[PDB]
Amino acid sequence: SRRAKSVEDDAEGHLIYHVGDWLQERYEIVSTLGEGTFGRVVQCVDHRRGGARVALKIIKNVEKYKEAARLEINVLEKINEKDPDNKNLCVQMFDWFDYHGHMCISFELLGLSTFDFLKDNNYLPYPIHQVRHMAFQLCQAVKFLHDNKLTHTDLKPENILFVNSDYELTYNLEKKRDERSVKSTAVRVVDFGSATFDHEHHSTIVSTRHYRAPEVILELGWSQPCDVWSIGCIIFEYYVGFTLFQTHDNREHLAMMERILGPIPSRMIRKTRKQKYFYRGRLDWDENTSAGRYVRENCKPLRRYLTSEAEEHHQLFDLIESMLEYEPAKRLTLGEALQHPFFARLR
Ligand SMILES: CNc1nc(NCc2ncccn2)c2c(-c3ccc4ncccc4c3)c[nH]c2n1
Repeated sequence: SRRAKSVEDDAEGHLIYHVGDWLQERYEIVSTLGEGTFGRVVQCVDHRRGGARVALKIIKNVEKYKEAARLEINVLEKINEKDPDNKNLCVQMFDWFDYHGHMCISFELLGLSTFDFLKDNNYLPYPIHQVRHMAFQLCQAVKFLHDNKLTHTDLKPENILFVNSDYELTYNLEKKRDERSVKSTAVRVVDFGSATFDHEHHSTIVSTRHYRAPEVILELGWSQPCDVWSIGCIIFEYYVGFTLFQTHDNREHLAMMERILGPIPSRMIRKTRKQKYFYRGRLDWDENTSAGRYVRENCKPLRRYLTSEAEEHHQLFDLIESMLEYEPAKRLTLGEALQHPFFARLR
């Protein structure tokens, strides 16, 4: 899979390595599990612990991503300190080191992302019982971070991995097709390179677009509650199998929000420094442009996404709504979220 795509695709910063290579006379590379902006994640055998398998994030040699990693490490240090028993539901770091100039970090081996599984299943949504379990663990995992003055900032299905993504095959007679279904819905949360402590500096722009919260877009300053926005977007995505906010433009994104959730409140509209997006207390957006038609055509009021009318489904959307409250101050906290009716069945 490590084919050069272009003349611009030199091994720029990329570590030169081949399967079989040994790192620090300990870690033998077996496969490449993924790629990213930061570099690569490979599967390794830990020969110093009886051949257990691990995942090894290997960072490019570029100063931008080196610093991100430094921050990722020290967060994970802080995390293993506050919970040496590793029941938190965030991923577990084991080790970290330099090799040939590139930083490496050693995590427990997990399965595919909730995204990947979903994509590999033709976006066939998760059944509600699994949505509940995944949502629960997601909220637990992040509550933990919030309790310790942390915000993740970049939650999304790519950063929520299954412990074990082994799956049962069930053909559908009722609808004619193949349909997977994961055995164990246990998950863990990964990627702490962007995660931020309350006292540290806050980057102006923070989540992955589709999961980004209005306070961020409007540059009103953010903190713990923007994680919750993202979580709501994720939980929605799990229920219907596609992204709530499929756009790449702030104005359009704000439009979609309005269409889906109702109008943006005025406090936010006066108090933002991004006044280009508004006019006389409303979003400066024409619904009859082709953009305007696209928005109205391809998304709709939140509750029109409900399939069944069973009580448990209504509890889900109660939860989602509360999580997608426009004002961070009023938006549901994860404490409050874990107590919600929807989750009563667990605890
Ligand atoms: C399939 N087994 C597995 N895979 C993993 N990574 C899959 C992957 N990562 C990045 C890009 C593409 N694919 C991991 C990680 C880990 C650590 C850091 C991360 N940082 C940002 C994004 C994801 C990350 C995943 C921990 N345990 C794992 N087990």
